[PDB]
Amino acid sequence: SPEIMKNLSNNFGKAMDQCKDELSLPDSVVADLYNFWKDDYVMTDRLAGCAINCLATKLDVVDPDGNLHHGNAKDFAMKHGADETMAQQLVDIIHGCEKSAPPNDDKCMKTIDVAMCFKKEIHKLNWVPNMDLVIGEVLAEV
Repeated sequence: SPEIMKNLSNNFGKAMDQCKDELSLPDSVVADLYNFWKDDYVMTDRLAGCAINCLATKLDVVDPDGNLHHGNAKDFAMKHGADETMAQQLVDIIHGCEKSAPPNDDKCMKTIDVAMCFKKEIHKLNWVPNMDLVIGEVLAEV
């Protein structure tokens, strides 16, 4: 859905060069990252996955002393972009797929194993009919 497809970092766009430096994104990644064509490929590079939550996270979102900013990052997402129900659909995959993920050490790539594990899950659900959010805004003048 376009809801969560509206990326916070894309909306912000406050500092491109400083997000570029912060992750030390190689030219190959940040370039492919800017691919505006909706190819819909598999997220293979950690620097891409990380850059998705780079703008609004490097702005301000640290729960603890600097590192391990888990709470505020999820709290920030629930207050801006995804409602609590969507974040709660993600957290479940995050915890289970990351826990069941192979011990291949790449801090940002693990987050990809869970991310793709989520669209895998939603794809297994596949057939889900919507109730249609029909809202009749009755504006009665005079």
